Amino acid sequence: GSIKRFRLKQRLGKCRRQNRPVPHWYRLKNTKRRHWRRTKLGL
Amino acid sequence: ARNPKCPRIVKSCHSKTLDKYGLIKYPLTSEKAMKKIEEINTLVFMCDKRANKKNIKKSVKNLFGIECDKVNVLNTLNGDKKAYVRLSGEHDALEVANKIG
Amino acid sequence: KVPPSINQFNHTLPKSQTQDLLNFLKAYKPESKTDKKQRLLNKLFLKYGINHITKLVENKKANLVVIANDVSPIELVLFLPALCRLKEVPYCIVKDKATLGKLVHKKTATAVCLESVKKEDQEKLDYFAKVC
Amino acid sequence: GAYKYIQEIWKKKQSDAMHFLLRVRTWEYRQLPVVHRVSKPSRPDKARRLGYKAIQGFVIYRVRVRRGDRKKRVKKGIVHGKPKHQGVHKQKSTRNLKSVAEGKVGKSICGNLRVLNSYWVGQDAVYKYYEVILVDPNHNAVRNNPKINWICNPVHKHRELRGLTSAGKKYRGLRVKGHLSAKSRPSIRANWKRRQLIKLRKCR
Amino acid sequence: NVKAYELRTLKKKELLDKLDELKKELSGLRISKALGNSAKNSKIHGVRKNVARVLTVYNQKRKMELRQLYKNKKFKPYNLRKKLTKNKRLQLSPKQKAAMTLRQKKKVQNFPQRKYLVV
RNA sequence: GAUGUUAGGAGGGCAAAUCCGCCGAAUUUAAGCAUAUAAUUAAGCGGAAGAAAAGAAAAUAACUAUGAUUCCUUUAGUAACGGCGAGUGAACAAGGACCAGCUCAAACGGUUAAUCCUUCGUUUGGUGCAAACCUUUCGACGGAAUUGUCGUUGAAUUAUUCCA
RNA sequence: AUUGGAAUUUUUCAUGUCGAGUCGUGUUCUUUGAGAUUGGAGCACUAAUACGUGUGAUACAUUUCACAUAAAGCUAAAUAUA
RNA sequence: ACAGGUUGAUAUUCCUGUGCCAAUAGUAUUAUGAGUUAGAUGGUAACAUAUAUAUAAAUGAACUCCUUUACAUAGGCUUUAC
Repeated sequence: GSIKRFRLKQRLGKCRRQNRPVPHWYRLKNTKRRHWRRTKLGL
Repeated sequence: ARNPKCPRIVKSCHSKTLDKYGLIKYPLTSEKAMKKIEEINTLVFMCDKRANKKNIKKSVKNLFGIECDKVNVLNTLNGDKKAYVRLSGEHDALEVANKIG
Repeated sequence: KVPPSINQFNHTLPKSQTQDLLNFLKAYKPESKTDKKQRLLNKLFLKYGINHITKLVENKKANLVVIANDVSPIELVLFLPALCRLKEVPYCIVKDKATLGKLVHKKTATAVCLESVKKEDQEKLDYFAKVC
Repeated sequence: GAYKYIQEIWKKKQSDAMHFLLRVRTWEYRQLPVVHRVSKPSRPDKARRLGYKAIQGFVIYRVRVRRGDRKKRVKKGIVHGKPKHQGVHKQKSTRNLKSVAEGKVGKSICGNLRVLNSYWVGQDAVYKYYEVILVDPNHNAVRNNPKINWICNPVHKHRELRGLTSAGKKYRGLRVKGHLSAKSRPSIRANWKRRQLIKLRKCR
Repeated sequence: NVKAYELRTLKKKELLDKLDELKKELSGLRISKALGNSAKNSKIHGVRKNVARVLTVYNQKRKMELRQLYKNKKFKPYNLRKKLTKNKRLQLSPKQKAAMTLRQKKKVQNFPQRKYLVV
């Protein structure tokens, strides 16, 4: 928990990077997101 | 003991092993990194996750001509290494700072 | 307790006399590569192979057959002294496999035959046959 | 001449000399490792006749198999199957002990080698000991040789586990021909599927 | 920017010097991109592609040199040898498949089939 | 029989619709149920291929006989099997698709294994821009094998006639 | 232009040969169309050599006659494919 | 491996100060104490002894024998520290 594993830490950082919202410019040429309290990573 | 007729493969391509360019990715741009440069002769660098301290130290000295008293490292949430590098007291971080921007 | 047919293959000719017989047989050694080349270019022997030797014994074309007991299957030549006795033809049971192989220019031999020789050396072979 | 003599000598079996030699050899076989290399077959005549060729790529392996059948697999007591169905003490199933021996070598040592066939050699009342004729498909002499060469084709991977060996031919009944093979001849699977099959035309 | 044939013209020292130059320039762009500057950012793609061209040309030349070095003598190193299907590699030769016993050779030569007509 | 990071090679695993092996049930049916039934089905463990396996007589017939295999049409819901109850159940012939033969092994060949392979090499062809493949006979030097490789398919001998 | 092979055809002469703990039988368990045992398998006993022995669907003895040549091996095609 | 300091958010880990630990190759120099003209000493004894920048250095192989690591519960008595 408080101490961590390198593989777990990397995947969690990935999941956080994926989470952040879509570029607005893409809509000028957002289906999935997680919220930490109500949705856990299931790992 | 072994002495084969030919090695398994001798593949003559350029190396895929990590290099100075990519081992050190970029200096940090934060107020904190500015404060470290200003007060304690410390240059703060983003580096590859699979990098190791000696290799970072070697890379910095190759790209910047500069020697490191200690290199302290961290593996980040953004999936890279973040290296705090204390420069030796003969040569000043400010001069290097002027060179990098 | 050992059946006679199994048993007989611990018995041989006298050792020095066996050496003398082997050396006499040696003289009639088969050809080599170089001899074959010579035979083509220019212008009796020791017989091996248990299937060939048995054929020789059937046809009475052998004179003396020398059998090893140091072969791993002895069964494959176990019948041969019995057959040779019935065919009334000289056979000899002899200790060393490797030496018989040397006489035929090989690493090993099961049996080896000297099937009839020139009259002047015939008499010595007749003495060997008498002993056998 | 020689092989015919050895054949007939071996054919009687119940001779003192044969019994002596068999007991000693079986004794030695009882000592040895489960699957092990031999340089040459113990009986040349039987081996040559069962397709042994005295060439480099032809290899002999001697194999140990335990005697008798065996209980069907269960929880502790017998499974809860019908009053007809008891696998208790025995089942006496399809693979003959020669085929079983070929399977053990066929998985353990073969892969590089391919099984050709196997012959009886000797037995007591707790083990049978068999010798298996095996062949390498890779080596140049066998690839060069027009004889046997067919075995180099990739369909001969695990012949015994397809039951193509003399032992396999036996329990699949391929030795049997005529009306004694009527429900079995194209294969037991094949014959049943043909008989089962209901075939309809478009206009019937 | 740089085009393959011009690189193929170069000697190995010269090509590597160009490769090193591009890396240093690429790094300068990368540092610039990392800074708050937006001056040269789009050029980095072009440089990365230029580096790629250099490496492909150098590697092709090196591979050809390795092939030249192991011209004939039966065996190239394993993965410089023919990569083909495992099955195709395993497969018996047609030459060996074609070959046959002396009695078979006699049968073939003496008795081939022939074509015909009728009245 | 050991031992070797000796030199050269191979297998492992995956994928599975059809294919080939094993190993291998029950819900169900009988208006109950036990034999029978589901069914030599499902699941399990293995092996293969673009098809697989099968295949050149230890065959069918009792005719005026047929004559490797596979497949279809059929025999046939029949002979037969069955608490002869429920229920199960072929093969041969005939019409066709389509059809292809063969070799080990014994036997035979000893004034000579006439065999086989690796390593080293070497040249008569042919492509391709290039990579590179493809033909090609000739020698070594190692080994292997006679506890049996190669040739031969009764043996000679005559005339004929073809092929390399 | 050599070397070699093969097929018929005469006449003599050689009439040799053909796969065993396998078949078979008994017994057991399984299986099927197999029925006083069809195939498999375990175990027990265990063969004959080509004028032999394996077949000719009811156990047997005694005898015909026809047909085959087990216990080694391979092989394209039609055929199948959720 | 501690004390003090410091950031918008970390600190036994950043900073200042002070230390502590393990390794630390070869060769040549040097300084440090030993021993020599092949291995120190005292103390009856229990035992003690190198204060070199630095308590460093007090011959020893095979083969052996110990010891630390390394241990329950309960009850009081007692000493230190906060």
